[PDB]
Amino acid sequence: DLGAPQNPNAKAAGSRKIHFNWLPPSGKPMGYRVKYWIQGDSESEAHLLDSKVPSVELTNLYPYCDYEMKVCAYGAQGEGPYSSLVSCRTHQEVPSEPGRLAFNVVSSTVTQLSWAEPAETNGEITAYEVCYGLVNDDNRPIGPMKKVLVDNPKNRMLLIENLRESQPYRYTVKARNGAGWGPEREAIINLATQP
Amino acid sequence: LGAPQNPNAKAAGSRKIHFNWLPPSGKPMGYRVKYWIQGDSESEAHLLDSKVPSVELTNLYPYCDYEMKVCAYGAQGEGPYSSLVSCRTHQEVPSEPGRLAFNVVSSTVTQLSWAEPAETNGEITAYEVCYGLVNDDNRPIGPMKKVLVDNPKNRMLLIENLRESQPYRYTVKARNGAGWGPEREAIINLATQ
Ligand SMILES: C[As](C)(=O)[O-]
Ligand SMILES: C[As](C)(=O)[O-]
Repeated sequence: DLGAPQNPNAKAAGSRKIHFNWLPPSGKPMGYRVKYWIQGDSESEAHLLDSKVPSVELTNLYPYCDYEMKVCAYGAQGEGPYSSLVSCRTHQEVPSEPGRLAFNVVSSTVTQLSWAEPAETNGEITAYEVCYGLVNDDNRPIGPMKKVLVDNPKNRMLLIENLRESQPYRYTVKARNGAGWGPEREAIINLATQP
Repeated sequence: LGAPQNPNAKAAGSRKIHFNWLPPSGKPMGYRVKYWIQGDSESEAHLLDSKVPSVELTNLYPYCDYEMKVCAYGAQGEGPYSSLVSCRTHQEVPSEPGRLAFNVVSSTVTQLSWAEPAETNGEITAYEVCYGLVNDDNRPIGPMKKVLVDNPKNRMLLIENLRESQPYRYTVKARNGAGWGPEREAIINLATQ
């Protein structure tokens, strides 16, 4: 009957998706059935898609994730054999917010700021940026921000000194990966009113 | 420092929104954008910083309404926020329907049902049921019968004239504005269900 689709080819295309194409098999295929799954998963966790043309876009995938996939053809007699297996990884996406900020009071003018890695890295985190400045009683910034680039992603703690005694400050931490910077995690803190 | 004016959002690509505005009056050093899923507390808002009067909101939910606003910050701190703008993300194909449920009626008849996809990712307008004979290896061995369901609310179908004691593969998939999603499958033989 129908032969196996030939030259299966895949490539990341856009956000959370993969363009998977192949060469129609000898004979008269009426369509194609694609099976794909996260690399490492049992085919029991595979997803099934149909297509009338020799290509298909796999969507709603996880970012920076490895996928495996194969395709077979079907016609009047039934389904033919599956093509060989191809693998492909999805593009990165900016990380989510870092974990909630934690503060240790070293003195009336110094604090240690720490944070957990974002719940969703969506890639490989290469840095963090800490920003902070004075805010009024309504928590509104009233002066320029101070920014510190953290080059070592494992160093999720920063000592901040020379802070104005008994004044509230707004602190934020944002993370970067291959796709760029993500949203910021925020906290309003006054070292004088901390436990 | 004034408030950025003429803010406007536009769905741009998958799970994304292009939000832009006009630089305010004064000397803005950058901008803070606040956005959240419409209907949720601003307490659930996400915060982005940008040096240019434009930003790409990503990792959003498909077919979801979002509200947003932006402010500029400078030597004296933050200026007031812009007016609020709303925008809805594009649709994505639905996930697969719920696991297929069969209630055998006769040796040649069965009722088939399924739940709505966990992730509709849009407004489902139809489902397609497909079924046919399979061999020992669960490989389709013949023609595939197809029933189009135009009313998304009718997620139950009565199937008749099935060959006695023969295994069949059943699949159901959903369609919304973005197209057809993946299919939910099941191989069943009424003689041994
Ligand atoms: C370092 As300062 C601008 O709080 O004097
Ligand atoms: C309705 As038949 C093709 O199983 O005889």
